[PDB]
Amino acid sequence: QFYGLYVNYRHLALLCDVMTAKGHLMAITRHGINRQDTGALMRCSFEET
DNA sequence: AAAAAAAAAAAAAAAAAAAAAAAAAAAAAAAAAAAAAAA
Repeated sequence: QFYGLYVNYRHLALLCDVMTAKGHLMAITRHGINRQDTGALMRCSFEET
């Protein structure tokens, strides 16, 4: 809202629920995505293959 | 005319900034165990 851009609430609440799903702060880095419980090929496709 | 030493050609060889997590070392209070004084 500083730049006057409007994004719908669902697309923001989905991200806010993705980060707070595990009970702590799951950042969107290589330290939060690669520390999840997903598959090996999914995690190696992003960073630190 | 046959045998040996030095020079030159051919072939193999080795020489940038940011940010987060983990490891480490000095410190520091706490707690359990051992030695000494007194009743």
